[PDB]
Amino acid sequence: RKIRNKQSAQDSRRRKKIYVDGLENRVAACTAQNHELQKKVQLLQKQNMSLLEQLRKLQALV
Amino acid sequence: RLLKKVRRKIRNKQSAQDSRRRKKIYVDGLENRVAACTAQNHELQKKVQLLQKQNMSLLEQLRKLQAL
Repeated sequence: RKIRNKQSAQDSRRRKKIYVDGLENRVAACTAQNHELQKKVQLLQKQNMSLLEQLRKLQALV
Repeated sequence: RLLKKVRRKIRNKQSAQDSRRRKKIYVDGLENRVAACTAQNHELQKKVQLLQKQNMSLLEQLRKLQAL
């Protein structure tokens, strides 16, 4: 019936809003996380440089 | 106002059609960020992974030269 679909259409829309808000929030944090994940590679690249320096400093040092 | 209402009500309808035709793009937009940001995030994690054991093998090389 034409009423049956109206309240079925209301839900679809009420529910889309949730889904969009869902992507908004994944996009949100997966991004903010991706970022701090990169800061972790950074601080790790900088640790590897100061570590190998400390090493070879006593390493090839005779 | 005779046709004010017959225009001001049509003008609104296909302004509403665009809004919806345009959200479809935006959603598809998030779908694609969520897509790659995710696939990227992990490859990013694999880089921290290989980097963490680089640091494990060198710090052991170092602290290996102690009483030595």
